[PDB]
Amino acid sequence: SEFLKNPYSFYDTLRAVHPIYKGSFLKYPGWYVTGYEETAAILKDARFKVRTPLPESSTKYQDLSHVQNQMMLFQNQPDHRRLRTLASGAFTPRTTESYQPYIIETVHHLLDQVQGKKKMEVISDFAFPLASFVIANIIGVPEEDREQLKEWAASLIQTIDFTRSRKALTEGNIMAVQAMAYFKELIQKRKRHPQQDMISMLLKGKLTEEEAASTCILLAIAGHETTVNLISNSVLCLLQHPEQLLKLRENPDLIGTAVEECLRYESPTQMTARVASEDIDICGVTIRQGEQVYLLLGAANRDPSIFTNPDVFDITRSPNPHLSFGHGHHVCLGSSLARLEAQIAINTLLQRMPSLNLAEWRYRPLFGFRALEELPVTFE
Amino acid sequence: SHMSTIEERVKKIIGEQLGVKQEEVTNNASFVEDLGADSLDTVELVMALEEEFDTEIPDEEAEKITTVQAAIDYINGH
Ligand code: HEM
Ligand SMILES: *P(=O)(O)OCC(C)(C)[C@H](O)C(=O)NCCC(=O)NCCSC(=O)CCCCCCCCCCCCC
Ligand SMILES: [Cl-]
Repeated sequence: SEFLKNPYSFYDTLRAVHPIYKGSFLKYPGWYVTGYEETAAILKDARFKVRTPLPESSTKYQDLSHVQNQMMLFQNQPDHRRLRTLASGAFTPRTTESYQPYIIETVHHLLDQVQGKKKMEVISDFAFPLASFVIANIIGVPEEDREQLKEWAASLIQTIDFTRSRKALTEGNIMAVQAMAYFKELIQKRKRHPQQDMISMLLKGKLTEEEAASTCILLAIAGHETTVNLISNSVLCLLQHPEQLLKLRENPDLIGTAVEECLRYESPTQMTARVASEDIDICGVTIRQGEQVYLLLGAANRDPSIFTNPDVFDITRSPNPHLSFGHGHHVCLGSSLARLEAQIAINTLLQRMPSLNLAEWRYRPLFGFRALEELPVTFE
Repeated sequence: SHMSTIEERVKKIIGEQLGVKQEEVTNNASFVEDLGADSLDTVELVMALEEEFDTEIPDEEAEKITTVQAAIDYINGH
């Protein structure tokens, strides 16, 4: 709870000892990295491999493991490049720009439903519905099934986090069965009758039908969790700094640089991980083969050797080489989509709700993500 | 019959977690070497013990324990 309110003081005490810190947290021993240059170096180095978030040969949660281990996020060469390239078509600059009409339309539709209420909960009323409708439309999930998708995403995201439990993993296995079965059926439908969606793109091409399913699940999860946190974290940031909120309101063209600073200051993803595939010397320490490396992206974004006054929120920072989307080969596939969703949501919100105000914010019990439980606001 | 002792409660947790038969869960047996606990099993074992005996086991103390008897010793001393 004390860590959730302000994790950056905890990151600072680690950084003061060493930017690569040998320790153990929540029963997980390894190297915890808070330094920017150390984080960037590790992510860029292919000798630090991604790995399965549960033990490779574990069959305690057989279905959960099988779904997890097929995802590009946890695959190395050469399987990673194959999987990523096949999914990349839906997330190119040009394709992402073509989503703008639907995003803008969805944003206005959601703001319409609360416009006369003088109150809203940013997450459940705005942030989540937008991100959910968008990703489901891209993948090709009909509106009738999008509530099931929300359930699977929320359950499966927990299964990779430090805070996971036996009951979370047991639940995750059930949701893995449901999600895999569902997408298998949807793929069979699209195989007979292709539509204008990502699933049909995957069938054009190679890629097994299970791999296509697990790809859909990965993208559904990322679309439902992180993007929602980006929007909600940003709104809170701006409202806590009225000086720059007013600045942004006066010129919406600053939304680009503003969203980048929100990404740096309250990073939706606080952690990713690697395993050392061999002995590696970095920053004066030796990481032995098989040892685990935990990269604290939020902490690296507060490195004073890169960002002069790191704990100051400043939307005018240029450039802003934050590590919120990671770095290297696994760098976020959907970063352009996330940025667009956030830019349109925040600008339109500030435009339509000119007197926006905050209504003791609690964060979800996740250590690898920075996610608000809710964000009530008042306006007009 | 009798109420479950510290030893019996510990051994039951180990047996249920590792799917291993009792009396194969002997004292002096190693979790990793003998009972075949992997890098999740050992985490889930500590969680299950923490809940069973309503206690917090520091990461430092968990690292010291590698055998069944040692786990029983820790719970008796705390
Ligand atoms: C709907 C929008 C999003 C989609 C579709 C998406 C999708 C993905 C995918 C498929 C990957 C794996 C790429 C690979 O392994 O080659 C990935 C990686 C990653 N994503 Fe995103 N993502 C989205 C939003 C976000 C947001 C908002 C953040 C937080 C700022 C984020 C943070 C990351 C990070 C840090 C990685 C790299 C993880 C690692 O290297 O281990 N993503 N994303
Ligand atoms: P053994 O010696 O067999 O155990 C090794 C393992 C890997 C199990 C570790 O000891 C371990 O259990 N570690 C704790 C769990 C862990 O490392 N989790 C990974 C932390 S985060 C991560 O690796 C990347 C996730 C962040 C990227 C966000 C992308 C958008 C969200 C999508 C989530 C999709 C998940 C289904
Ligand atoms: Cl301010």
